[PDB]
Amino acid sequence: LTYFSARKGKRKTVKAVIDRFLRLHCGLWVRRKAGYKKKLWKKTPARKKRLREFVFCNKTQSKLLDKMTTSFWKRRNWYVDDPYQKYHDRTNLKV
Amino acid sequence: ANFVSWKSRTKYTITPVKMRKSGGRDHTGRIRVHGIGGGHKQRYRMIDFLRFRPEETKSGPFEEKVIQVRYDPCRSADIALVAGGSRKRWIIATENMQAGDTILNSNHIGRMAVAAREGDAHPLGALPVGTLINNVESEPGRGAQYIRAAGTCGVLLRKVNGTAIIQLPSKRQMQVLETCVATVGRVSNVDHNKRVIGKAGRNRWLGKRPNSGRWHRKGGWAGRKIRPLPPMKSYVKLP
Amino acid sequence: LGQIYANNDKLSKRLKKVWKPQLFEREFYSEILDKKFTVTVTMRTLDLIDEAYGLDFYILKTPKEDLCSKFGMDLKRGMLLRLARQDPQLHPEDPERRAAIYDKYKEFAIPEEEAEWVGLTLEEAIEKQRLLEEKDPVPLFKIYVAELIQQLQQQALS
Amino acid sequence: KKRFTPPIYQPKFK
RNA sequence: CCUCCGCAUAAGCCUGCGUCAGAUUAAAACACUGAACUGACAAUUAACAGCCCAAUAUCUACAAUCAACCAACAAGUCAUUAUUACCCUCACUGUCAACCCAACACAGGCAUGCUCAUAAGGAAAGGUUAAAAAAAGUAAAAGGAACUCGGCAAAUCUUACCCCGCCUGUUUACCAAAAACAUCACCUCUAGCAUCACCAGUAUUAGAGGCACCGCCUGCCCAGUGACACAUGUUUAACGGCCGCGGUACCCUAACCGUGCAAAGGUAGCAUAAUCACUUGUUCCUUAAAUAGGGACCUGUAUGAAUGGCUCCACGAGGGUUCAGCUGUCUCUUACUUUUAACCAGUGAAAUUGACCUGCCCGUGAAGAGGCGGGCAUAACACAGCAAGACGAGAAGACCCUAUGGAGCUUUAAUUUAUUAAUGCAAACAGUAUACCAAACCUGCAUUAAAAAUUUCGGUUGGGGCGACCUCGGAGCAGAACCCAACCUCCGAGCAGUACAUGCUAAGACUUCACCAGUCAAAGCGAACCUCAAUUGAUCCA
RNA sequence: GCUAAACCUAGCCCCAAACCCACUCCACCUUACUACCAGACAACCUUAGCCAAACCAUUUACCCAAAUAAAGUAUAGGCGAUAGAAAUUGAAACCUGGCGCAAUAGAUAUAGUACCGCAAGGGAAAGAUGAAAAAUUAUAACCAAGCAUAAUAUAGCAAGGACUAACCCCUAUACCUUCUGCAUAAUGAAUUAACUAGAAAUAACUUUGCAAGGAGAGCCAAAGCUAAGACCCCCGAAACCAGACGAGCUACCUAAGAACAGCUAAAAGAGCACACCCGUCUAUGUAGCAAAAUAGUGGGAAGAUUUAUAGGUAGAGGCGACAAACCUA
Ligand SMILES: [Mg+2]
Ligand SMILES: [Mg+2]
Ligand SMILES: [Mg+2]
Ligand SMILES: [Mg+2]
Ligand SMILES: [Mg+2]
Ligand SMILES: [Mg+2]
Ligand SMILES: [Mg+2]
Ligand SMILES: [Mg+2]
Ligand SMILES: [Mg+2]
Ligand SMILES: [Mg+2]
Ligand SMILES: [Mg+2]
Ligand SMILES: [Mg+2]
Ligand SMILES: [Mg+2]
Ligand SMILES: [Mg+2]
Ligand SMILES: [Mg+2]
Ligand SMILES: [Mg+2]
Ligand SMILES: [Mg+2]
Ligand SMILES: [Mg+2]
Ligand SMILES: [Mg+2]
Ligand SMILES: [Mg+2]
Ligand SMILES: [Mg+2]
Ligand SMILES: [Mg+2]
Ligand SMILES: [Mg+2]
Ligand SMILES: [Mg+2]
Ligand SMILES: [Mg+2]
Ligand SMILES: [Mg+2]
Ligand SMILES: [Mg+2]
Ligand SMILES: [Mg+2]
Ligand SMILES: [Mg+2]
Ligand SMILES: [Mg+2]
Ligand SMILES: [Mg+2]
Ligand SMILES: [Mg+2]
Ligand SMILES: [Mg+2]
Ligand SMILES: [Mg+2]
Ligand SMILES: [Mg+2]
Ligand SMILES: [Mg+2]
Ligand SMILES: [Mg+2]
Ligand SMILES: [Mg+2]
Ligand SMILES: [Mg+2]
Ligand SMILES: [Mg+2]
Ligand SMILES: [Mg+2]
Ligand SMILES: [Mg+2]
Ligand SMILES: [Mg+2]
Ligand SMILES: [Mg+2]
Ligand SMILES: [Mg+2]
Ligand SMILES: [Mg+2]
Ligand SMILES: [Mg+2]
Ligand SMILES: [Mg+2]
Ligand SMILES: [Mg+2]
Ligand SMILES: [Mg+2]
Ligand SMILES: [Mg+2]
Ligand SMILES: [Mg+2]
Ligand SMILES: [Mg+2]
Repeated sequence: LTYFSARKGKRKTVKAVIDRFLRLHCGLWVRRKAGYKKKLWKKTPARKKRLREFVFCNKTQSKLLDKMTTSFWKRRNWYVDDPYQKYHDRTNLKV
Repeated sequence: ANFVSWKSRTKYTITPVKMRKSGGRDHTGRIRVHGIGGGHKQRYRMIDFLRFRPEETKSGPFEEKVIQVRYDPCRSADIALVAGGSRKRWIIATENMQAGDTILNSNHIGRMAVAAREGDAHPLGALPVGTLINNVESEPGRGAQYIRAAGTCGVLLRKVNGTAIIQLPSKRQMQVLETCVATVGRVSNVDHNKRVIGKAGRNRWLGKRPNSGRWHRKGGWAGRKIRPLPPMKSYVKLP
Repeated sequence: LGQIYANNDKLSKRLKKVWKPQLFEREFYSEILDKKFTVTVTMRTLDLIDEAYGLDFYILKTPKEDLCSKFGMDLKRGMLLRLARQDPQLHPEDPERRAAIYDKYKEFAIPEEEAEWVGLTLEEAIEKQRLLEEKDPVPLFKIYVAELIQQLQQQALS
Repeated sequence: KKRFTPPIYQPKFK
């Protein structure tokens, strides 16, 4: 994944991860379901409703994506009207 | 590669000239033609193919005297040494030319055709229609490039307002200017087809290498082809 | 000298391509040089000459980075030297025509000693400078006699 | 095929 | 005693057996002192051979072969003149050797002249003995190929037949010399022409190919592909191909018929062949005995005519059979000589080697034990033999498989035309009475073609290949939570039918052993008051 | 006690600073190292491929402005392996060193020499007294394998338990790797000396500092931030591409040469047969005389013959009477 670049000696990031996933500052990664816009004419409304969901990733997948991205994508952002602003923090979680 | 052609001498002469072989190689040293190389050594007799060429300070038609008829290793037909005025030259011997004969080289074209024995050169317009001819040119004064091989001959077919039509040994017809010189009769050394090589050694003496032993499968070209004769060749410029 | 894709799509083969200009042989006249030149030309420089209104104007206006020709730079140096010298260009008996051609190009004619080094490569410049400073050595006899006579004059005048 | 390995001469100074 | 040597020149090499000293040492395959050397000193003397020439024009048809008769073809190795310029002379270099190319003082390689056994030049035995095995010879009773795959080898001189290739010739330097390749002869295709090949040539020529002297012949076919004609054709001595069923008299086909198809349905000839198998086909000769050889038969169901067919002369280190001969090939081996050998003297390798104080039998065990179990055996130590074992040494098996490891070759594998050649359009030019013609070379684009280029050639598999399979569901195996393999046993699926709230949201759960996918569902907002088992396909991109 | 052993210093490495060199006479682009003669030709051009994408087919960092930061961000891309800016920021003139090597190390270097190759090209090894050698004296020994002093003793992985005694008694299937499993008769290893193989990030953990702030600008921060520690081997293909060097071997050719006794001569790509060319069969040899030889036996030997000299054609090629032949074993 180019741990060391030939120009700066820096770690690089896989841009497919950035194009496909969103990282909340707590450490959670959000993805879209596969096939959520393919052949909707053979799918039931419940299946399509569960396909339209934004879902969380595994612990293993989260660590893999953290390895595949650089620390720039893990900083705390303060956008103006972020629809995911309230999801960047964890509440009432115990160990 | 350092290749210099042996054809390097700017003055006509009668004495035979040493000719270097090639082996089917061009100036770069690579084989350009296959099956060529290593025969008997030969010398070159210089053949004057411009049959009508008057001497210095002389203008009109002239007569010549066949001194000898000799074998040429460089060509199929034999060559006649012929003297005239104060100069001698080699020309292509036609059939029934022997020592002691006289040959006419004429330029003036006549109102009525002339009677020509088998060794003279007249403009194709002055000749009768249907005569057997050889050593023909394309432009007037160009020099004989067409029929020159042993026993081969062509025929004058027609005469047109300023041109003449000639049939080649391959039966292709060509029109040339009326003032184009040609010699009457068939070329000598007939019965050249009936020569039997007898053995591969004689081919080697002739200077041709054996064919490759690789087996080539035949393509679509190999079958017999029946084509019509190609169109007329024309050497007459027209604005 | 570049490369292309087979059908202008990047997922096909890459082939090395060469694009060559269409060259033409044409004849030109120089009013400053009063000579007719045959040059291998192209449509672009024909258009440039048309825009500049004459071969002389085109050559004198275009810079070296645009003429792209040692022949053009030599022509430029020839015209510049002609203008700087104001020499008998056309011929005798036509002084007013010579002057008129000269005044057609007043916005030119850099000084004479500067117009020589126009359009000269480094090798030509070094060779010109080397032949400039040839100056075969002077015998020491002259130097010593001059020094001795100056010493004698100095000693005598005191 | 005809697999042959040429011999190797050691340096003459030894 | 040997001499198949030698002496010169060329080429190569470069002081490399001339003298003196050191020889205490050092290379001498040992030594004396000199070919496997150290230092110093000394020599190869030009007439031999190298090293040449003043221009400008011009001349140079008649081979050589005792060159004389004769006779040819493959047609050849040697010559001047005219005018101007020109009166100095013997420099320079090679000259040695026992010698060069082969890592060597190497049984190899090496041009020419001269005598072809010498007038040159050389020494097979360090000494001894007289074993085996081995090498090279000589002689051999009686027999005479009984040997053997085979008359290999040896000894004697040798008859006849067959297959293949006409012949002489060429080829895998280093395992194949042939039947293979070429080859005179025959035939097909292409080309109307000048300066760098072809060619200083011109259709009786040149080039690209097939086949293979000669003799008799080479049958039918253009449906398909290719090539040439653009008139829907021509072309097989181009790539190639030359039928099927049923009825057919006691045996067999069968002339004949009905039919279908095709371009034609294999003609002549030859024939169990160098010709799939059956096959040691059948039959006669040959032998005592014949899967061998020769001569005849054609279901040769896969013979066959320039993929050339069939005879034949001569030829062949080709492959077979044979008469006679004579031979230690053999019954059946023996004797001697030389080399080797063994001992003495001198000099002195290499592969190999975990360490070894290194036995036999039976059993065991990663399945074939010197080393383990049970027995037996057993003082130590040289020398000569032998080859049963040490799964003996050598070469990281070449056979087989595997590798998203290579490469050569062929295509009708995928991708492309950068390149060459054609076309068409554009650019460049010029007259021309509202129309037309557009020379050539460049350049850009497009198409066609030749030549190519790059890359790859899935997996499972009671080895691989071939066959079969690859996704999803139901049943058994797998009997009572779940799960559970098989190139195991059996069924199926790749849809269909009906509403169009088959709307929207949202607790809590299941889950094909991961993930991705997949499944169920309360409450709520709206609105009336879902069947089925599988029925399926991610991302990118469009 | 022989062979041996041991030794410091030639030099070298990495930095810094500074821009660095070259005619005594003679010769040297022809066959370089050549004193002295009439066609004057001439260079300027997009690398490719290995490799990665776990195949491969578009694609795959490597280019010559001090740093740092923006930032591995915008962007590019079989949107995938990977590739990747800029605006902007700001970058204190002088000081002659070494937690480098010390003869298998450090330069290949005592030297690009010897040696190998036709050529391009490849490429070594090694030395050690002392103030004085115009001190050759007696000391200085001690130490690897290999041997000698000094061969051997029934029986057995070589030892261990022992024992008064070396052996005899009893127990015991070398090591490494590879495997389901090896004493295995599976690999590797004669032996000694020297050399010879784990390189780093994200995020965590521990230990400090400061603390809603930390940090010596940039960055992070709902206890964080800063600093440190700790951490990812060695040898090996068959290949591919670019540029040079090769036809003194061999294949074919060009120029100009040479050789072929004797007999039968039919006239002759005729016959026997020398020299000469080739290599049929046998035996020997097989680390050989020889990286293809020897002896005998053979094919040809006036021709499509053999052969000396010089020259030509070269690798995406040449040449080939096609053997996938040959182009320096
Ligand atoms: Mg032919
Ligand atoms: Mg052929
Ligand atoms: Mg001498
Ligand atoms: Mg040798
Ligand atoms: Mg003598
Ligand atoms: Mg002797
Ligand atoms: Mg003896
Ligand atoms: Mg002896
Ligand atoms: Mg006997
Ligand atoms: Mg028998
Ligand atoms: Mg028997
Ligand atoms: Mg024999
Ligand atoms: Mg033959
Ligand atoms: Mg040959
Ligand atoms: Mg061979
Ligand atoms: Mg040969
Ligand atoms: Mg052989
Ligand atoms: Mg043949
Ligand atoms: Mg036929
Ligand atoms: Mg058969
Ligand atoms: Mg028999
Ligand atoms: Mg023969
Ligand atoms: Mg001895
Ligand atoms: Mg056993
Ligand atoms: Mg023994
Ligand atoms: Mg053992
Ligand atoms: Mg073995
Ligand atoms: Mg192996
Ligand atoms: Mg694989
Ligand atoms: Mg497989
Ligand atoms: Mg199987
Ligand atoms: Mg699950
Ligand atoms: Mg509800
Ligand atoms: Mg790859
Ligand atoms: Mg890999
Ligand atoms: Mg592969
Ligand atoms: Mg910047
Ligand atoms: Mg060193
Ligand atoms: Mg070194
Ligand atoms: Mg010791
Ligand atoms: Mg015991
Ligand atoms: Mg196993
Ligand atoms: Mg065991
Ligand atoms: Mg083992
Ligand atoms: Mg193994
Ligand atoms: Mg071993
Ligand atoms: Mg590869
Ligand atoms: Mg290749
Ligand atoms: Mg040569
Ligand atoms: Mg003969
Ligand atoms: Mg003979
Ligand atoms: Mg073949
Ligand atoms: Mg083959």
